[PDB]
Amino acid sequence: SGFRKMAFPSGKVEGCMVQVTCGTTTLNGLWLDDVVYCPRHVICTSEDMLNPNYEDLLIRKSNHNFLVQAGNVQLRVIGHSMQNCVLKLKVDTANPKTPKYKFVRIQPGQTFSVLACYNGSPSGVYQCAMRPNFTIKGSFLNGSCGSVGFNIDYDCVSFCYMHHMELPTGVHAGTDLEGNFYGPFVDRQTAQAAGTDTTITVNVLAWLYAAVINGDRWFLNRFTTTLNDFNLVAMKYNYEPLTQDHVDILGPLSAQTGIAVLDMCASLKELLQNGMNGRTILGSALLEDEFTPFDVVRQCSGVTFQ
Amino acid sequence: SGFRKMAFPSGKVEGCMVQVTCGTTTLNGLWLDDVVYCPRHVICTSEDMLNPNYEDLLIRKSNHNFLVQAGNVQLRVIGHSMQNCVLKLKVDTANPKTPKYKFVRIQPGQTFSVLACYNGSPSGVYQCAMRPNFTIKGSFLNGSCGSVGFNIDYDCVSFCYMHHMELPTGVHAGTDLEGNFYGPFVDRQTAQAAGTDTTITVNVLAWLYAAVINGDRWFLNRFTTTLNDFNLVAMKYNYEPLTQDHVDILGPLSAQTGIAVLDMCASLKELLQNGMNGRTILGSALLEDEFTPFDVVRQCSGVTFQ
Ligand SMILES: *[C@H](O)[C@H](C[C@@H]1CCNC1=O)NC(=O)[C@H](CC(=C)C)NC(=O)[C@@H](NC(=O)OCc1ccccc1)C(C)C
Ligand SMILES: *[C@H](O)[C@H](C[C@@H]1CCNC1=O)NC(=O)[C@H](CC(=C)C)NC(=O)[C@@H](NC(=O)OCc1ccccc1)C(C)C
Repeated sequence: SGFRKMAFPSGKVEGCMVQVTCGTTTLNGLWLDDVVYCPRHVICTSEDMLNPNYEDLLIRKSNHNFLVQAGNVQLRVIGHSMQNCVLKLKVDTANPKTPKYKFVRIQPGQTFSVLACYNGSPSGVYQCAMRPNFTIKGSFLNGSCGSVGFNIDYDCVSFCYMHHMELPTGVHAGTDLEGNFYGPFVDRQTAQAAGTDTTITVNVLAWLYAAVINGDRWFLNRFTTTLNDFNLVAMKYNYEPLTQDHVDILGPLSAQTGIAVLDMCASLKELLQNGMNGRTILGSALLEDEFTPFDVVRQCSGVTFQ
Repeated sequence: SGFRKMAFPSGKVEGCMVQVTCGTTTLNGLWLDDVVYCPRHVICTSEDMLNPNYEDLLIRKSNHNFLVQAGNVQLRVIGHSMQNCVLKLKVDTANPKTPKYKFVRIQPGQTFSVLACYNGSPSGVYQCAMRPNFTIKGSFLNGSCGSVGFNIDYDCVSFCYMHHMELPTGVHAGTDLEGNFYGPFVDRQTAQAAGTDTTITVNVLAWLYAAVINGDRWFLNRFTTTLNDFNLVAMKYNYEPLTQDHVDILGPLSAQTGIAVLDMCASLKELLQNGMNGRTILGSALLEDEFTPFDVVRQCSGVTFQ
């Protein structure tokens, strides 16, 4: 037993990370087959950030401007193209460590692992969620751009995020691997606003089931509620609406623990209205919302990968 | 910015993980050079757990009893020996993915990354700390034994933990890689007791500095304290004593933020005596103690590895 915020093993992604340097900007790229993917703002100097024209900057670049570097070995760039907010650098060598992969776009409320990199070298791995406002609460310092987020499903890496920028509240914004931003953000350093966030209700319920599976039961009761009456409380506490689909998705956890979904909703209502009264749940004094129902099932049945 | 519980990239360890099956027990092993390391209780059936004699069981075993399996490839065991609570299986093939490594034993209060594995396949990676009572609060299901904990320092993997068992409070116990248990635990399934734990004071202070670096300042004050007066409060709240060595170790973080260590102690005193009053620090409503001063510096300066 136990419950931890657990990332996927990162080896498959480590073998794809390279360093991309152009001008005086250095950042990370993702090397799959004979293409290196990276944030297009690499073609920008410090005076460029404030109002850039990326098509302008890119026609003025040439292949030899891009210094791509895989560990020690130099990668010769033989072509370049822009796709939305990502740059695709064609190199003359296919990455022999290329995993089975897919480019997927995730939904707010879903989780993924981030491999934080600097100068093409991995620094650390952690888990997070795409927030309802399309930001992520990451840990990124300057030079981390081009680090990616991903999920793994047996042997296949589903890349879902590439890091581009930090917003004023210290949260982070980026694109899918087709270069399309998550949320209403642009890769310019003009004033931009994260937007009001909400708590991911279905994930909080999943985590309450994780707690019951692990022996925390003090928040349980036999009050029950209707879905409509629960959603009235959700709205008041800035939680998102729970749908019948969410209830269905929680079915297996409900079946495992013998606690009906609407009964767990009544527990969450009381926790919202009363607080935790100095107690903890899975070592937290807050209601945690960055574990999906899949994350709970995965961790409490021991699914593996390779 | 941001602050996450961040593990080391796990690729170097993934390439060492194998499956060890003997009798009807299956667990994980660590394949370095031509040796596979695994918990010696693999030589035990279910009736053996309750009072085993491992020297008895091991002389009755032979090499062909041990089924070692690296992904798909079969590893021929050519010798076996016991070292404390670990088994060393000599195989006829050296692991070509063997990293630079060391076997280190860590101190309570130190952190490491765990690569949780089942059937020799990595499932997830997470960070934790060795508790003052020599347990770890892990996430381990049945079949996870032989999973290892580690730190990485540039290219060198320092293995510090191998998983053996779960105690009744849902915490975990294991050995260093020389097979010596952390704490007063034995690999028998007789009743065993975790022992009263304490909070790792120096780590809490490190995390408060992480918070200031990241813009949480509401808990700061200009009350100050002496080391002796702080330790009187520590003892009352079941915190461990802060030493002058701990103060010295916090020096760089103190210098970076301009907050004297003893001033941060006065903040922690007020947090202990008053609570957090509905506020959070780095997204937690509890005082977090599983980040070392090194973990904070590493994450807030961006140190990498390969
Ligand atoms: C790429 O390595 C970095 C990563 C960034 C540095 C610190 N933490 C991070 O995640 N990305 C950038 O430097 C980008 C460049 C870009 C194309 C926008 N710039 C930023 O992240 C700045 N953010 C920003 O300009 O957001 C909009 C804004 C909001 C308020 C005032 C002005 C601009 C950030 C470094 C200030
Ligand atoms: C190896 O894969 C497992 C991992 C274990 C299973 C569930 N979570 C885990 O971490 N380890 C074991 O099965 C060991 C075997 C051993 C050599 C002791 N057994 C346990 O972990 C049991 N723990 C135990 O017996 O602790 C002492 C104790 C305490 C109270 C009453 C009886 C015994 C556990 C599965 C019950």
